[PDB]
Amino acid sequence: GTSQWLRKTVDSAAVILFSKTTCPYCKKVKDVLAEAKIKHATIELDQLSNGSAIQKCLASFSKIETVPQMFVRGKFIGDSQTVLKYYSNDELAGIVNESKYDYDLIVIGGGSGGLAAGKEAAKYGAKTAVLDYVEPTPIGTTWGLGGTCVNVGCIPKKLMHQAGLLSHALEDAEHFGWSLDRSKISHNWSTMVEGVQSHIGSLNWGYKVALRDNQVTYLNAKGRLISPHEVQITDKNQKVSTITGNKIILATGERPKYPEIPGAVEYGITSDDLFSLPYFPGKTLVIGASYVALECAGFLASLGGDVTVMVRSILLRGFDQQMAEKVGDYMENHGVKFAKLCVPDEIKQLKVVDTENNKPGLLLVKGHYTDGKKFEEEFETVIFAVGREPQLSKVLCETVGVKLDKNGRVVCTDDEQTTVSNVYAIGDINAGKPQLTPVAIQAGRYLARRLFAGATELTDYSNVATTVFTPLEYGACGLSEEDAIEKYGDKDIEVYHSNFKPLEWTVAHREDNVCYMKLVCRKSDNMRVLGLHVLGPNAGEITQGYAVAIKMGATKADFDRTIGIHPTCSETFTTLHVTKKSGVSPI
Amino acid sequence: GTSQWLRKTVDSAAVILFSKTTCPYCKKVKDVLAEAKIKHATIELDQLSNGSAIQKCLASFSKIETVPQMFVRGKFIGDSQTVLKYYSNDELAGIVNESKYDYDLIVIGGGSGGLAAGKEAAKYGAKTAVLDYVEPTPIGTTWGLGGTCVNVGCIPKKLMHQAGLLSHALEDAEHFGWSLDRSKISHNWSTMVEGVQSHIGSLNWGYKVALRDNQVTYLNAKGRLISPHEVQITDKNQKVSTITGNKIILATGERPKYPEIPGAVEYGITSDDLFSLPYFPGKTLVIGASYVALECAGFLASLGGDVTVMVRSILLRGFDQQMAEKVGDYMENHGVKFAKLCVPDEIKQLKVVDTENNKPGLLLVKGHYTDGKKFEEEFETVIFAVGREPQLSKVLCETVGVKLDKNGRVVCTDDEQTTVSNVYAIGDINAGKPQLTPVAIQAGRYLARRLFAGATELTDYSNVATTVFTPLEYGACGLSEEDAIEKYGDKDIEVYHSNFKPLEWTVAHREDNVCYMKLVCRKSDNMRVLGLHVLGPNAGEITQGYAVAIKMGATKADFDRTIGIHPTCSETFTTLHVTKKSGVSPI
Ligand SMILES: Cc1cc2nc3c(=O)[nH]c(=O)nc-3n(C[C@H](O)[C@H](O)[C@H](O)COP(=O)(O)OP(=O)(O)OC[C@H]3O[C@@H](n4cnc5c(N)ncnc54)[C@H](O)[C@@H]3O)c2cc1C
Ligand SMILES: Cc1cc2nc3c(=O)[nH]c(=O)nc-3n(C[C@H](O)[C@H](O)[C@H](O)COP(=O)(O)OP(=O)(O)OC[C@H]3O[C@@H](n4cnc5c(N)ncnc54)[C@H](O)[C@@H]3O)c2cc1C
Repeated sequence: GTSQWLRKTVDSAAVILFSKTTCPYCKKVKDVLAEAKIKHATIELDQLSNGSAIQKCLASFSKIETVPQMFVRGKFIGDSQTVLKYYSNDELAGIVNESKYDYDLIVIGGGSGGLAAGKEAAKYGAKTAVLDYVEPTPIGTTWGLGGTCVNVGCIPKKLMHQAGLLSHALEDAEHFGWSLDRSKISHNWSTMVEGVQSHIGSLNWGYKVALRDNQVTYLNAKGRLISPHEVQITDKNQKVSTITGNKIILATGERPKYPEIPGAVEYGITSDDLFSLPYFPGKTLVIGASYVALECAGFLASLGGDVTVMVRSILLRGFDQQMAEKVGDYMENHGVKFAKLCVPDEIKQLKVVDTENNKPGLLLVKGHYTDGKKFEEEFETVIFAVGREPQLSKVLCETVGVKLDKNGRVVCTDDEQTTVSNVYAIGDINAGKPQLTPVAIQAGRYLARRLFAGATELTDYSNVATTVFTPLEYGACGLSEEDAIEKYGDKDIEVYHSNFKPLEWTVAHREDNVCYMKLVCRKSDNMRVLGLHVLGPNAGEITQGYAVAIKMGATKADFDRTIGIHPTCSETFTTLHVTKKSGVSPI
Repeated sequence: GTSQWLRKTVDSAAVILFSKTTCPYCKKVKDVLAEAKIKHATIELDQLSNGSAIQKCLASFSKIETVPQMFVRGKFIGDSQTVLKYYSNDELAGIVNESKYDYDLIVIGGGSGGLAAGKEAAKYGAKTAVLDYVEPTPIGTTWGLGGTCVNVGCIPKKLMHQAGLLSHALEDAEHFGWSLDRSKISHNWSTMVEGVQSHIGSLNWGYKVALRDNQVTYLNAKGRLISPHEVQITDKNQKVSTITGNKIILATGERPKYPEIPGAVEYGITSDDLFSLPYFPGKTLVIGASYVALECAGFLASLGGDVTVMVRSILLRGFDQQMAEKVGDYMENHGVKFAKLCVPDEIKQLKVVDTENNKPGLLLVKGHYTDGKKFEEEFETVIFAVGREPQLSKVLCETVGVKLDKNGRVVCTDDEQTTVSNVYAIGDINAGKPQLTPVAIQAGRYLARRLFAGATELTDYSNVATTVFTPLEYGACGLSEEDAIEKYGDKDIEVYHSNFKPLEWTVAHREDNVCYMKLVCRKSDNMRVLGLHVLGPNAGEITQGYAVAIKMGATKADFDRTIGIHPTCSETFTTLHVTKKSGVSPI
């Protein structure tokens, strides 16, 4: 029980000190290590319920039961007199750096998960390398350190969403008494992109500085795992070499897919290209119906674009479909066109992009609906958002022995371990996990603590809240209504719902009865809240706090007994009373 | 136990049906009452754990143990055959309307609490009257039905706050690529006020329609409780009459105080006057430091005003004082001036308000600091925000026997009962309770259900969340840091905190390290979250959801195990790690 925890902690930690808060001899070692700038984990036995049991088991590794005890890479190094002997003899540095591998930890991938894992590991004295390489898109687009979210994901996406939201703010300002001539207002795409990219650049730079300041080795190199402990790296001069590592974290993420049709790769673009595009896309076709497709279509329309979304079947597959339809209805009522039950067959080039005068080209898109009928229309830009895929070398991962699933993602235990015992996987390539930035970050940080600081806490992947940053935002935590009904049966599900109107929308003359929220509850479990859903402004800020309560097992009664904050949109969750079964209107 | 619950329910309900969901004879009575449009409460005994015990005790009131049983104002009226005998004989209407008093419920006051209580009571067949009268301010300002929040409180305040926030949005829009000439943009106060007042008018109208549609008698009359069951009303022709009621709810609220100095009443105004003021206040002095003082000063400055706040001692007394200082620092850095440790002595008139050309007057304010030094400066408008007070006739409430405290507020039990057994008090006049609109609404609705539908649930007044809508908003739920330390001692309090920067502020070039959040936790109680505090945009939307988790007893570990939504401000609450005791910088 505790002896198997101690065994795992001793074997895996790079540099660890077993201590007690009140222990002058422990402080002597702590001060020596701090003066030597030797980073390490510290476990204060007096603060653990099984502290006394741990102190006894330590003798199985050191032949002593006292504190302090210092370990390096699985080996007891000494008590205080011994550590200080190494110190005063200029021997300690060599002792604590001795290793069978080049690194304690090699992270392949410098994105959300990998940077979090590598920084956290270094905190405990793990000798750490982070590898990051950004393979250029088909048109040649590349970017700096930080991964998908920082460079071509959440960060630029939400900044362009804000630019789009500011359009409504300009409209609203007049109703609130501001005098501005909107005949004269227009949007400049390249000025926005320059501001977005300046911020991204500050993040690229910040991550580099952070790795330096934590003594992490950053290699701008492509990595390949060729055996359980061997990573082959290729640098930008195409020099190939091998580095070894005790633990390996795979954190390589995904990249956009293209449909297998003529012209897609040559003439279309993806979200990878959009966020640094030097020209305004112009009349744009977005192919796909994911949150990325709808988010990008949404802000392009708000920035003055002529935008069409081509939808194969449904919107936001995997999300609550009542909410998805309300998201789409708002977009269609606010300037976004939809080509329904339609797929593309080929992209034909009519004009080449004019890179010197910074203007888009022109394309002919041919496709068809499922009545067999044809689709044919011209667009300046075609954006594919038809899913993302991992890029793992299946033949290579096989020969190392890392098991992948149908889709090319890594099959992991609940502590992120692959089928190779020293190799772990985090983030978007971890099969079955929500593909979100804070998930990758929590997984990587928590994994690093287990590996190098004796922690036991696992990442909890259930009831992870999300927000779709469409023109009217959609936040959710927990089950869709249809998923709850499938699990438990319609007679065991109660749904409370209401429309609402933000107070800000009254003077602005925006819509009554578009914003909407519901709670999906389980009758036979004290009206447990299984899922929360809100369509409205600032939906991510609304949703976040409730995710804590849902993780704690909130019931409808817990929402009712809480008092609202007035005036807010969120307070409507504390006074819901109309049930769907009652048939009463939610207006 | 259950017999005393039944006794109380039978005695207090106006019209109540004891039933079981599966009971054709109950449905026969239900359909008759619905066809007769007789409103009533219904208790389905099969849905109560003590249902069988209740069914037996009913024989103590009716001599029968079966369902259905119908009661009116404490008297068993009959089983199904009997009710249907009354129906087919055109006798039922007279039966269910027979009463010793004119009304089952008289509500004195038509604001947040009173309207909620009166509407909810009528739902269960209580014959209900709501009295509302708005005594004019010293300069003659009056308004319609709905109370303080609707007319001169949360609603207009937050709409003018939004007008102020739109100023920053105009500035931000340029950085996000919008081209607008801000040399040419200005704000028109009267256009804003017209829009705000149009919305308020729609609310006045809506409440009137709602009372009509619920068959509540609305009297625009001043009410006085002259004996436990007698309310003297004075209508707008000054006709005096008396109405009687079984239960009385006092819900009369508060009005602004004036300092006892020469010129205050004659020449200054309060928040009652501000929200319909026909002229822009101009150069304004706000006397006071409450949330009302700072909210009003904040939006007046953002709308182009020259604004000074005169502070006797501290800001936001009763709120967390670290947060209060951060609120004030932001205001002082964004255009609001403060006269510190200063009080007024007299207001002198230099120019009369020009009502015909809609322009303010001019005033001379004389005051002093606590070094004895003098204050003397001219202002166009002087707004007092030095607290609010109940307006109850202490001599009258005494002779009826309703006990008041030091401050003139009503001393109530935990079920809102006064010292007179049929008289209750809700909202701002209920001593010791948080003076907020959703508190008054919950108290009134929950009271109405206990009185007329057999409910037992009490209003929970603990950990009620709040938000101060200053230019940078401040949301809070639970204890201030200083209150937690006083209760439990510094060694038992841990505070986790962080600065943050909204992503929206990056491209807009707004401040690093002004937005701020902290969690005040109790070490010896599993790091229980005692108080949550956030300074930032949309602070009310951020805070609300956490209030559910805090009511459920959230710990720091419950916050940590929850995954953030990215990118949001709120997600920072899920990754806090810097403690104040550590001394580490929260930047
Ligand atoms: C348009 C878009 C919008 C999004 N919006 C949100 C949002 O709003 N909120 C949210 O939570 N999530 C959002 N996401 C998802 C979020 O971006 C991902 O969940 C997150 O980036 C995954 O983190 P990761 O560490 O697994 O992978 P990544 O961030 O993709 O990092 C992987 C890194 O490893 C590099 N790499 C790949 N192979 C190698 C190799 N052999 N050697 C070295 N380096 C390699 C990759 O080039 C990359 O830099 C969005 C995604 C997209 C595409
Ligand atoms: C500037 C300001 C801003 C505020 N902002 C917020 C906020 O943002 N969020 C929040 O939760 N709270 C806010 N409040 C507080 C909120 O307005 C009060 O908590 C709420 O209005 C109290 O409700 P009530 O029913 O007790 O009293 P009221 O709403 O004041 O209603 C009492 C009614 O009874 C009338 N009346 C008085 N005497 C009689 C009589 N003898 N006969 C008949 N009628 C009578 C009164 O004129 C009034 O109409 C604010 C208050 C102010 C002044």
